[PDB]
This record gives sequence, structure tokens and C-alpha cells, in this order.
Amino acid sequence: DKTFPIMLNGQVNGYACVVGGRVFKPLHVEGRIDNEQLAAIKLKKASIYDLEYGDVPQCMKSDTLQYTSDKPPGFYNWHHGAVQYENNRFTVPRGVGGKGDSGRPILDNKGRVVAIVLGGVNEGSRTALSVVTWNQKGVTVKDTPEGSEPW
Amino acid sequence: DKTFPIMLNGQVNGYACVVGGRVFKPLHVEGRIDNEQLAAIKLKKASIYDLEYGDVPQCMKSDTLQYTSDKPPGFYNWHHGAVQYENNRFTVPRGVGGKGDSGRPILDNKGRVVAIVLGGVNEGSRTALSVVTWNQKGVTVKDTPEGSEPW
Amino acid sequence: GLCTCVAIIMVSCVTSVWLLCRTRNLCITPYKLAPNAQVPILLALLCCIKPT
Amino acid sequence: AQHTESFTSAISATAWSWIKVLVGGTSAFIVLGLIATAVVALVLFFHRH
Repeated sequence: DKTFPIMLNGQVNGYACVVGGRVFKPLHVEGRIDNEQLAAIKLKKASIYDLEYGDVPQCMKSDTLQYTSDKPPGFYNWHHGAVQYENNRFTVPRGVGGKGDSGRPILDNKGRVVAIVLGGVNEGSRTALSVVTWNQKGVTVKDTPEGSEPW
Repeated sequence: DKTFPIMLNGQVNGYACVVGGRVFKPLHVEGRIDNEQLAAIKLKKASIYDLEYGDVPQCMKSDTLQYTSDKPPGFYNWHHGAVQYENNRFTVPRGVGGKGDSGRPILDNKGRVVAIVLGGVNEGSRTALSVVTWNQKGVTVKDTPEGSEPW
Repeated sequence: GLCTCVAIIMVSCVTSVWLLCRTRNLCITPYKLAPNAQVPILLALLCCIKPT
Repeated sequence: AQHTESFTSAISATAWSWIKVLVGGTSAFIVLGLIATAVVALVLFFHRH
């Protein structure tokens, strides 16, 4: 599949992912990727975004999730169901997601990644996700609600 | 509606409204709020708008009414009936509302709060409402017809 | 005096040039990580990049 | 003494400048506050109207 579980003690710690030309994975998740063709490509870390980036093999190249910085408020999909984008925040119904959900992509309706999750807080009947977005100019920026935790 | 009757001696004196993660309560209406969990947060007052603020506890922050500053003239629902926005004035058909009705939200058709009213003054067959509106730039502002009295 | 002059100049120079490199990669890392943001010309000139 | 003191004969340039900087400091701080109050009133009036 087009996102890979990094593994620790057998028990997937974080799904890392392949976005737009670079595998990305969160720094806090510590694990072997579970795809040999990535499991050794040196990672260039950047703690300001809590992520690690690396070029995918030139053969792997044409599988790589598209992205785009234009994300109007509305419904976006996600492995564990729908996420909703309102008031410049991504929110998920309560209780779905946690330790293990770090770094999975959030895709739009045309299938392109708009965000990669790094954490959460359950807030009442919903959950705000701390995420890495491509801001209105396409610059990456880490958007985090207060008190959010590393998933 | 998520409003709450503030009481003192067991009878309601006004209604307290949560919007955008913040209990809003008209400053003038006095007493004890009907939900203990709100009863503890220290209200931070603002006389310029006759409101007492308080940021709602964490566990309910996603179950808070929205708001908007975008207000076409027209019919806007409201607890006690339909409210008319004409000529940058909030109006209600005559005689409905009074002491206790202060601080109930005024919603638009989409369910969003457009105003929270603090009083009213009779003009013929209607009554113009003294209210808190978020002006065309979104800055909060108290709009009040002349000689309106505190409900 | 000369050994402390060589020491204080070198230490200051290398700490400064490491700060300059750290800010350059902290400027650049967002645009690097977002493959298409239409390249600036005051950021992109100042910090080094092959433009679009 | 062949002269008369005048209650200002001892102040001297340094103490003059110090008391000036003090009085002017207090005046400037208070006037800055009052101009701030006026600016807030005006911006709020422009906010509604």
C-alpha cells in the first residue's frame, strides 16, 4: 500500500507515509519502516515540524501521493473515517485515533494528501488533530491545538 | 440551544450562552448558573459590552455554538420567534420577550449565532433589540437602539 | 594575547557561521518540503536555491 | 556672609537635570496614558460607527 507502518517491538508504532516526492515520518515515532525499499534511506530531520524527510527510490517515484495547499472547508477522508475541516482546524469524531495513528495522511476527494497527522486532543464530541499543513502559499506549517499530545 | 437559566432563589433571571468556546453572559443579569460545571469558572467581565466571559472547560469545547459576522438583511430565527434584520436593526414582533430573555442567542437559518440580545425598546408593532453584533469586519460591537432598557 | 585572540575569533566565527547555516536550512526546509511553492526572489536569492 | 541665599543657589546643573528628568518622566508617562485612553475611545467609536 501507499503508506507504510513503521514497526517497533512488532507492534506498529506509527504509520509513516509517502507524500509528493518524499517519504515523511514523525520524529517521535521510533521504528523500522516495514518496506525494505525505504527502510534504510537516510532521513533528514527537522524538529520545527516534527518530521523527517527523504527521497524515495527512482523506481518507487511514480507511486507518490499528490498534495495541494488549497483545502476549502468541508469533508476530507481518512483511514479511520471522515475528517472535517472547519474554522481552520481538522476535526475527527471522538475516540477514533490514538497511539499508532501518528503520521497517516489526510486526503481530499480527488485523493491528494492535504495533511499528515501528528497528534490530537479529544474535545467533547469531537477531536482536534495537530497536523502539518501546506499554508495558503504552499509553505509547510505545523498547526496544533493547545494541549495536543504526540500520538 | 445549549443556553442555561441563571437563577438566584430558584427562579430564572436570564439565559447564559456558550459561543466559540466561551460562556457569554450578559453582565447585568445576576446570580448562579444552572449547571454547576459552569458555576466554577471565574467570569472575566467587560462592561463596554455588558458581557462576562469565560472560556468553557476542556471537555465541552467542541460542543459550543458557532458564530458569524456575515449578516444579510432578512429573517433570522430566535428562541421566542422570528427576528427581522432590516436597516441595521434587530426587530421582534411586539410584546414578545422581556425580563429573563436577555442573553439568549439569536441564530440565523444555518444554525449560527449572529447576535446575543441584551434588551429592547418598543416601536409601534415591533420592538428593536439591543444586541451584540460582530460588525462587517468581525470586531465585536454592541449595537443598541436609543433608550433600550436592560432586560 | 595572541592565542586568546585566535581562540575568541575562531570560537565566535564558528558559532556565528553555524548559526548562519542553521537559519539557512530553517528558511529553506519549508520550501524544500513543499515541492511547489512559487519560488520567492528575496528568500530564494538570499538563501541559496536553484530556482523554479 | 556678604551675600544672601535664595533656596535655589545650591541646586546645580546635575540636580536640575535630574529633577527635570524625573518630573518630565512622570508627566510623559501620565500623558502617554491619557492619550492612550483617548485613542481607545476613538477606535471603539469608529468600531461601531
